[PDB]
Amino acid sequence: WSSHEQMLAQPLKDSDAEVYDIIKKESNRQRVGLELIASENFASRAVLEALGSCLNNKYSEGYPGQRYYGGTEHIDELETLCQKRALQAYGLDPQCWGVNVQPYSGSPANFAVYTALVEPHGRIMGLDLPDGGHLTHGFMTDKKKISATSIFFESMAYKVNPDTGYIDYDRLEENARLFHPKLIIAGTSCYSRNLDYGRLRKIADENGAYLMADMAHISGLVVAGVVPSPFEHCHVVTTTTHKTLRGCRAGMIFYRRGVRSVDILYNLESLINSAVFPGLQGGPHNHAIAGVAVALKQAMTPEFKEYQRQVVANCRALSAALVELGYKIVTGGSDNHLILVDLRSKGTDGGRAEKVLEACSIACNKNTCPGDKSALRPSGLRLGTPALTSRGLLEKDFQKVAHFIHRGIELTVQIQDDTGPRATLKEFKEKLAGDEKHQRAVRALRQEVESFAALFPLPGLPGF
Amino acid sequence: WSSHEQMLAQPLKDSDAEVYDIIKKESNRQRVGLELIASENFASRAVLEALGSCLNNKYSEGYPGQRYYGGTEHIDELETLCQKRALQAYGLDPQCWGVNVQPYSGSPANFAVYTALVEPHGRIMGLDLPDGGHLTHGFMTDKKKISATSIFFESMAYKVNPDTGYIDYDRLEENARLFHPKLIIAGTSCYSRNLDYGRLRKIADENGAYLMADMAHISGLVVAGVVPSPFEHCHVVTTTTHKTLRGCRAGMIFYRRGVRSVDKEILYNLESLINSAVFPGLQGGPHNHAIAGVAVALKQAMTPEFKEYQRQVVANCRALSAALVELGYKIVTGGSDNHLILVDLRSKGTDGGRAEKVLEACSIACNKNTCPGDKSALRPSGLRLGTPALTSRGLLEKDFQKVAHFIHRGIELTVQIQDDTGPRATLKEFKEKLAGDEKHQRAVRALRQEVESFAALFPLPGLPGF
Ligand SMILES: *Cc1c(COP(=O)(O)O)cnc(C)c1O
Ligand SMILES: *Cc1c(COP(=O)(O)O)cnc(C)c1O
Repeated sequence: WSSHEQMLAQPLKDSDAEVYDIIKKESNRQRVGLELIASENFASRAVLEALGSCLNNKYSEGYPGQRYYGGTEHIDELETLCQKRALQAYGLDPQCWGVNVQPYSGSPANFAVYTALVEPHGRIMGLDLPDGGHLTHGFMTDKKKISATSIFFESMAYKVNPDTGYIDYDRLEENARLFHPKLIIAGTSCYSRNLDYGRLRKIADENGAYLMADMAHISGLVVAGVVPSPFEHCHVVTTTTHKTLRGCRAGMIFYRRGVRSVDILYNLESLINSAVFPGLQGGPHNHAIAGVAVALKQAMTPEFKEYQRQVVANCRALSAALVELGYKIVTGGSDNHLILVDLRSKGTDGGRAEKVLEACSIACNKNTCPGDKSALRPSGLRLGTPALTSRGLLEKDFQKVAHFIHRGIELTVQIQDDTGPRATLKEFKEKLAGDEKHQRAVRALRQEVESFAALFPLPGLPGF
Repeated sequence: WSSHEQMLAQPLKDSDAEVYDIIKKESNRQRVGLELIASENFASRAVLEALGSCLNNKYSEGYPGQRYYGGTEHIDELETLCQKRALQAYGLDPQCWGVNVQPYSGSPANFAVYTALVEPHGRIMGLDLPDGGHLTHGFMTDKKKISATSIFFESMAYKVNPDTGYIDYDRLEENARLFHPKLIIAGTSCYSRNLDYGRLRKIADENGAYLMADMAHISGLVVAGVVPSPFEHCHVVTTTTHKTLRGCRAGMIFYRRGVRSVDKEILYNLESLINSAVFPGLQGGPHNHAIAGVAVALKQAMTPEFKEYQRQVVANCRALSAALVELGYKIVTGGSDNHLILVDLRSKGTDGGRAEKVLEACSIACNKNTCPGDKSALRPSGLRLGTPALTSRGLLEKDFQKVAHFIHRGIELTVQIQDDTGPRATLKEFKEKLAGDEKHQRAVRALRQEVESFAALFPLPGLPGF
């Protein structure tokens, strides 16, 4: 009749032309650019197929033991499988650790941990945004509470030294005695080094606070064994299932379960599960949990372990190649997948550079460097190797890359001379758009990057 | 070269055999059962293909105007398209309404509004859980603050008349005068009737509170024009993009923008507060594939085919009501203005607890709910039945008459085990007797073998074999 209603069978490319091209376009913008954004990566066809399944269609509100609905014989099979793969892939005795796989992304998971362990107005210490922390580790101004984490809990930042780039731990341990936090966060969004979880545990225990690691950026490296495991000192560990773990967007919270002390058990499990549900979320996204389960399988495999070993080495290559060209790397080096490039040695800033490199189809982002005084004119560049390593690039290809980046910095500087010394940014950006002189080089530099990029592959479903 | 590690091109059926079967099993459990859970539905292949795309791979932190990263020409094209489809599908002048499209789901969308407009410890009022409200509308008891809504904010509930099953608006107006809510919630999870948004606006205004509608359950019906629009009285309206809108799991927040009232003249400020609460306040990077699906689902929602499916959904409900009323069941408000009904199983001598399980075992899905009059949330007397999911598989009035009949058989059966169980018997007992007795297991198998035969006669929306 009008029961043409089986438009439900109709495929996207025919149902929504507008959305189809957008996908076809983006997936192409990916194939030709160089992704150096540390938090980016490319999920496998496998993980990606799970997201489109009919598991979207099931409401499984509660947990595998206790659910609020019924046709859940399979969603329980699934969620359990995922919890088991998670604890396995990080090699955790389930008689010591548990895992919640329901958080929707990194952020919710973090939050849910605060709700659970810290309470409304309890204190949190996180590394400052400019010194390398995340928005969810608290973030204020003398005027406003930006991040929900500073709106509902009382937060305080601990900073890195402004000459080493290193977290000043003697400071943290001194202020924590004065601030009295209920939880210390150990995790970063832009830090080249391994965190001393051992010392942090000391500081936490001396205050009767929980040590929480947010290993979102290094989760992949930790599965492989490349960087040291946080699990040895922390009571809780949250993580995205997608930055270097290379899954789809989701989050997990790992918590300790078992014994704790003199003459007493952990209670972490029930508090954290409750906070995620019914505390904060609604029905779990089962297709998401599927992809996470898939990605955890692939992560245990030795092919992942090699990709993760490649990732770090690709970073040492890129560092050296740039060091050799006169660039300063912030802590002098890196223990993992990223580097903080200080562009003050080349006479420019990360604000300007970021834009010129962007126009050349090279992606990265600006970041403040330890010493900076003005988050308005940031001096750094955050470069990471995960996404490009997933497309195959081995060291020699990254030397190729270091060179393109260099050209781009040279380019940004030409525009910084030809712009004037008291030049606003709206200007610099204007001149990069209108001046034909410049457009020529930019266009040339780009035509050169995309072709280099098209050589390696782009993971994903049929073409996209 | 271990660099043959391109296990990244390798398909699921080959890469994860364990998860493949789990998907193949569930998608099958779906084809043979009768889904009567009101919040469930089946998304189209179209909406479902968008979820698997490369859009997953992009980080687009900020908003279309100001993002924090760069390769976003397309994500902006997309997010805008979605915002436009949304305002369009509900027929809203974009000079009067804006839409945030990044909530990861209904729950977080509500939380963001409360975070933006009510602030920490600000007062909120919503319908009580057992009276048909939703968890996120606040939920607390004598000992614990259970929902996060009632942890960070201070909530107090309003209830339905227990002799009528209708919201008692008189009490809500009285109580609001003493409680001073900063925001009143107008939305339900299990309510057969239209909410008088008009009167709720008059109570909100009298108190200088915001009227927020959470139309999650009825969003589909509202796009078709079946039930009346909340948009005519509320300052903000949140909704899932998946209950009766039939999309993927995500959420949206609609807010007023323009001039709110004059002395000069003061504008709404709703937009910037809301947007900021969503980001960078609460969430991280948007899920672009999810947004793609929502955009797809909204285009399908404007089409007259959706409008006909939505008109069918309501009628299928009237069919299911009557068929059941005719068998002696008491429908809670006596009827329904939408997609669901709250069945009172006290007239058949049993409860929602036991029934739910028997019907479950017979491949018939629904869930228990307290009825207005109930005193014991462990002994709920009701059944929430909804028509959306089965209407998406084609069932018409007449098919629902046979459904009504299967449900009936199942209640008769639950009663057989309740009698053959003893009166002072426990749910652990009832559930175990339903499992060990072959006497019972026979009927159950027979009734099940019969439901599946019936369900298989209908299509099941979804992408290929998965
Ligand atoms: C289900 C529902 C929600 C919550 O959505 P989730 O996607 O489960 O987080 C919010 N409001 C109402 C009215 C609902 O029925
Ligand atoms: C990116 C990131 C997150 C947040 O993940 P979203 O999905 O973007 O919410 C959390 N923690 C750290 C340390 C991160 O880098």
